[PDB]
Amino acid sequence: ADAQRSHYTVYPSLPHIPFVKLLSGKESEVNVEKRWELYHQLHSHFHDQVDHIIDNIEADLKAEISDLLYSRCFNTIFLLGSDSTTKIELKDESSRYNVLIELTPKESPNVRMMLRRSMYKLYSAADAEENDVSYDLSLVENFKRLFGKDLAMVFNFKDVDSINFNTLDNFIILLKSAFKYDHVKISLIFNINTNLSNIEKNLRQSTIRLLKRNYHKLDVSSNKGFKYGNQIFQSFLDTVDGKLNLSDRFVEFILSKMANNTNHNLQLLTKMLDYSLMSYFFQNAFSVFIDPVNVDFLNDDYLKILSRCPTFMFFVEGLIKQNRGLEEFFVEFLVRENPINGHAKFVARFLEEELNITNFNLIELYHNLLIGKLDSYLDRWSACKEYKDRLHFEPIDTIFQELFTLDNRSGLLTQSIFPSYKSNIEDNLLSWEQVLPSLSGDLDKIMAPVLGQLFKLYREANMTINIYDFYIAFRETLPKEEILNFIRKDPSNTKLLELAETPDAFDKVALILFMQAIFAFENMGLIKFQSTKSYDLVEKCVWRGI
Amino acid sequence: SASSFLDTFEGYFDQRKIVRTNAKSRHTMSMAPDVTREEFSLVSNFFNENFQKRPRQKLFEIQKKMFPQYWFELTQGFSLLFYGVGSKRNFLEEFAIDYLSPKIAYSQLNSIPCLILNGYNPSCNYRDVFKEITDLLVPAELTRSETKYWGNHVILQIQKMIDFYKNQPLDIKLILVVHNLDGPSIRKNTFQTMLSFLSVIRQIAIVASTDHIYAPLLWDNMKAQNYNFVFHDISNFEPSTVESTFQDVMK
Amino acid sequence: SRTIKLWLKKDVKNVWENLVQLDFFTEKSAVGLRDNATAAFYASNYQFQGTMIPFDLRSYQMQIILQELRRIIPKSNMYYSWTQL
DNA sequence: TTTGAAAAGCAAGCATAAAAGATCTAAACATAAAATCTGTA
DNA sequence: TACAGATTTTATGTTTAGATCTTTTATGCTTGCTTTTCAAA
Repeated sequence: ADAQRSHYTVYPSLPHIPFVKLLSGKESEVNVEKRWELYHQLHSHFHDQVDHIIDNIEADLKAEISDLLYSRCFNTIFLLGSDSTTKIELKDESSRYNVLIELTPKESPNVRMMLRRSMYKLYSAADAEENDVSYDLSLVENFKRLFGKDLAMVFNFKDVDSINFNTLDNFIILLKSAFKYDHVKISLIFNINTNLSNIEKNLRQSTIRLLKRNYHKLDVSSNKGFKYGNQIFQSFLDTVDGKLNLSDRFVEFILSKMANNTNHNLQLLTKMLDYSLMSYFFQNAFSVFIDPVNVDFLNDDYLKILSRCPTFMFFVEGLIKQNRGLEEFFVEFLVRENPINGHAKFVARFLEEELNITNFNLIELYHNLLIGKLDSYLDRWSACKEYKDRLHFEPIDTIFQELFTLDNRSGLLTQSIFPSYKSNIEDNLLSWEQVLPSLSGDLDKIMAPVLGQLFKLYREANMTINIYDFYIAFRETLPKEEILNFIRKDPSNTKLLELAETPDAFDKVALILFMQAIFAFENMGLIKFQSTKSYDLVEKCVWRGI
Repeated sequence: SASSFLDTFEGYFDQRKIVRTNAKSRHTMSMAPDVTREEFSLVSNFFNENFQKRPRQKLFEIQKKMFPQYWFELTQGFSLLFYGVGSKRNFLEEFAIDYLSPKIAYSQLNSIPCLILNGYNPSCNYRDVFKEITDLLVPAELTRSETKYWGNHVILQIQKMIDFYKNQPLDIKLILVVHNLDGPSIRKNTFQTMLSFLSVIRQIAIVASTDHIYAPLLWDNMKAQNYNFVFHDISNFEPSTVESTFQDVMK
Repeated sequence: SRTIKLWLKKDVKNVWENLVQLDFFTEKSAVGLRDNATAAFYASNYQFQGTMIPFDLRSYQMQIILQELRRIIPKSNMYYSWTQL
């Protein structure tokens, strides 16, 4: 059986886009096709820019590392906030050989393995450029005799906050012995993810005094100075400029989620931007009108949906206070620029170039421009006081702009990318009628699913539960006569009828249904058995809403 | 419980009170009825195949209308992680075999092969899983320089696969259906590192399921970035007949 | 109260490491040097719990007790009165 | 405003779970000389 | 047939992942005793 194997491969027998028909299934398939094609143009125009930005990130990181690296002690570099995913390349300079030795905490169980791996890497690189050796530090001693060149080792310690600091301290003290060989120079790179002070107290004071003789700090987080996330957000602004607009709720959600992630919030930002674009091009039937070629394909369904617009609602209510024409109005009034993105780019390049204000985030600037508080964002620097009237902007609440918007009100972004996983499990357990429809019809209405009843009795019990008392409490809610009527409603199965004929049938059925749910609860992680060979009491591990 | 709160940290602190020794009951299973294995199995399958089968079938017909959205999420590089109350075994097989592999195979013109891991099995082993992955995908063998010094050959091979498949066209070649990504042998760190690094590759589709309430504790920022999950609650109150036989039930 | 510079806790760490290196304190229940190379190799592939906690919580034991300290510290020393309890 | 009394907290004792690690083995990873296969000349 | 070269067999060394068992220390239940705030007079 395939259900009992560890793994198996299936080559299933077979006998064109994932977009479905909107407009209650009265949309045409050609509009589905151009929805797909418009989504792909927007996605490609975003991700080409994102790829260029990422390549620029690694390029300037390599340049800054090499500048700090080449311009009787170690040359120590602390890369603060580093995920250790940077490819360090050394120069090719004659009469000296430069080796990069990368060491991970998995590759560092003790000092002996650290030295053996480093010396194998040293000998492998030096043999690969231009007789066996012992993989210890004497190869560093005899390097000029065996290869005719001076030696520059750069040690890149990947993920320093995971390494054993006693082993690392002993390895650095061991590497100190190479200082007397006159042809060797050693650089150390520590990829720190917490703080320098944490790795200060985990090392010996003499090791700190050794490292202090020549050291530099280089801070490269994912949003060091916000400069790289601003580029990604601006490329997303340019790919939807004049085409889609951002609500303040969506930008607020973006800022809230980037505040909750430290090292990898650039990819998280790209992830929610692409998921919002996916949700729009999967949801909105009006996205074909993103392209101004498709405006002649209007229908009565389109005009019926677009009439329920609150901005158009207020516009026609103001008109009455003060179809063909509606069609011409809808054609004419979607042309304009919506200049919030151009003004945001102008304010960004004015603050970055002229005033030399560089520690700003474009996302909160765009949020304040969306809510009309750009002065209330700008007055935190006390340098653009003379230009507050210069950079003043107020948004124009254009009509049917919510038919082309990226907005977070349904919680689809919350449910898909950052769900309340444990709370959703507990809510589905406690309130199962929001899961199972309300359509053996007598039993399905009078008795709950066993997992939900077990969770209802679980929630209102103590920290320690006696499972016999728990099983009696579960048994008192079940109906006896309806269960016995349901178990006898299968006349083909005679063992069921024979067990239903016994006077202790309901206790056995209740115990079977109780034990299946108890093992389900144990597998899910809700309950914990106390002892291995007692199995008489349980502890609750899980409380709802915490 | 003789308590004032049930939910939140208030309920956590209020329900963990020091119960006295005299208040504790002494009831055991000795006053419980004795059942055999066969009547347990008989009542089990009868209740699984007749209690609320019609609402479960209606709800399963409701969740099948989300299959094009799942396919659309898989074409953009997201990995599907399905969670909920009840078994998701039949759902994952039916979506990944009856729907996803023929749609992907027709969309890029045999069907796409589907490798199914059973993480509810304690004997699910990452080396044999990578052996079948190597058999299906035929990657280039590591050179002597790439083997490092007693390095893990599986992880180094997958890193070679990652910087090989970055240049290939974005065509899905393998579907990886992981049942119970939180099961006893798959939840270990080496297996999770292996599967997140396989989730990096655009040309592999990842469909996974979890059962534990604490399953997002398995993934840090590196693993959540590499996995790139879209989460979907598909709670159905399915009985989990297949996964229950890998534990000793009657004890 | 009856003037010595009171050294801060960040400076006493160097003194503490010097005292550990000079075999005045030993880590609690530490085996030390193994009898043979096989046990030493087995110990070199295991990470001890003392080396993964911060240094200010590591448990130590004395190689010289307070009574010995009272025996060999001179009477003219101004910390002599605290070797008594 | 009191009452008092049942819940909460303290503490000695003791069985028991569990942390730490000593000792060891399987398995992945790695090398190598002699024998044996293998495709040609 | 002979033979150079490639692969297999036999044989051993290196390193990591994990199991088992012991010893010492945390911890959870028992039981008796003291303090304390909360639902009625």
